[PDB]
Amino acid sequence: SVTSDRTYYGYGDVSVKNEPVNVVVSPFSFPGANASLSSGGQGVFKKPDWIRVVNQSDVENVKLEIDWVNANQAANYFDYARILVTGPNGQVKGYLSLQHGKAWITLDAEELREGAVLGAVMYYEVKEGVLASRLPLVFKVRVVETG
Amino acid sequence: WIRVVNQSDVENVKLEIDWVNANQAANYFDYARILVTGPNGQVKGYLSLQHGKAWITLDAEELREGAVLGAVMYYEVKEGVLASRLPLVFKVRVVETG
Amino acid sequence: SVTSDRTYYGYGDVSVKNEPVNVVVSPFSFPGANASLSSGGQGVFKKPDWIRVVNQSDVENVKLEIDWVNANQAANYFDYARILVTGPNGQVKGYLSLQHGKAWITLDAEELREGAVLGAVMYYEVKEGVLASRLPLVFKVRVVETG
Amino acid sequence: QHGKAWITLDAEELREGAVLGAVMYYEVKEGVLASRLPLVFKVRVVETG
Ligand SMILES: [Ca+2]
Ligand SMILES: [Ca+2]
Ligand SMILES: [Ca+2]
Ligand SMILES: [Ca+2]
Ligand SMILES: [Ca+2]
Ligand SMILES: [Ca+2]
Ligand SMILES: [Ca+2]
Ligand SMILES: [Ca+2]
Ligand SMILES: [Ca+2]
Repeated sequence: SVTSDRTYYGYGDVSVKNEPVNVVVSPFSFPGANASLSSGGQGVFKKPDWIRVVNQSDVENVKLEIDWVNANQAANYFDYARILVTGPNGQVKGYLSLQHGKAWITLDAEELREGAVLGAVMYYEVKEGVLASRLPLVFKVRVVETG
Repeated sequence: WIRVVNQSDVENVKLEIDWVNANQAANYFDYARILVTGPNGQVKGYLSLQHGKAWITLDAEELREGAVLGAVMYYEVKEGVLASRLPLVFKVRVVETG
Repeated sequence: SVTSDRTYYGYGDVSVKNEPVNVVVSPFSFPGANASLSSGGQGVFKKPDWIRVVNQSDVENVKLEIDWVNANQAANYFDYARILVTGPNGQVKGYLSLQHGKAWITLDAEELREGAVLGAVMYYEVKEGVLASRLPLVFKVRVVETG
Repeated sequence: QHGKAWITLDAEELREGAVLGAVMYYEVKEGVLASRLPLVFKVRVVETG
């Protein structure tokens, strides 16, 4: 007697909670301790553990764009400064300077699955006679493409 | 995921599976491909954000063993989107039975 | 009674996880230890194990483009500097200098399948009277074509 | 580019159990890194007898 409207349903939900990556920063105070940086000096500064990239259990491929924003200010203080981002396990995937300001370090399934540390190695020459204190160095980490 | 239980007489079933909120999930996903893992290994249905209709049909051998329809979903989340408990709703129409 | 829509399906997935190559760097500190580099001096410096190229189990053909970016800076310090990339197993596939800046070292199925080490041999003459410390030397490794 | 196949089986090939394997020749575009990419092929039975 009834003419059934023949429609039954099924459903499900998808939970996207976190962002793919956590860029834990441990900043560097490069004149260091028990050391000394003088005006006009030239040298190298090394920090083994600077940016730790922590991924979630699914993320396997990450493309990071590292960018130096205040480089035009440090141009008035340094004469050459070369930052090498000591990548995952000995590889060096990034190089920033006062002129070439963008890096594109990319990590894949082997480098993430062991804990990705990005140290810094800085080659510096202080412009002649410049005396400063607690100069800032700020790098923008953009996650451009993850998978 | 979808268990189709028939009565003792029904032998031929034509189901129209339809994804209604796909135009909403288009704002969240970049590609999403649902494969309706059919009765006993066959895959009779494929839905995506563009092609929205499936026509999975079961016959006398597949019903007489208990028809399970699993789902296999291939997904890529749009860049940077963070959500919680998003709904996915599929309309099951029985178009023709025999 | 039913008019079957005659379409069945088959499927599969392809997993591209890693990048073809890992350029493990072990940098060189060429004045070395128990040695000495003087101003105006002339000589040779050798490092047997400098860039180790580690491939995955499938990659067999690799074309690397080695490029010296800060050569125009070292031109103000050196008068001639010639880097020979001591290739896989005695072959020397690369030669960089202050003028000719690009190398195209390419490894094939025999050289990869034994562990590809790329040492450096540097022939140098320091410009007259120049005194420096911890000068940087940075080479860009581009993987142009793998197979 | 050429996306359609028309494989047809006759009385000898069916009567022994028809398996259809796949052999794939591939070159991955330069630098692309993916995971669990889908490959979906539509099987239409156009004419049976
Ligand atoms: Ca977070
Ligand atoms: Ca993505
Ligand atoms: Ca009946
Ligand atoms: Ca009917
Ligand atoms: Ca890698
Ligand atoms: Ca060879
Ligand atoms: Ca290739
Ligand atoms: Ca027929
Ligand atoms: Ca017949």
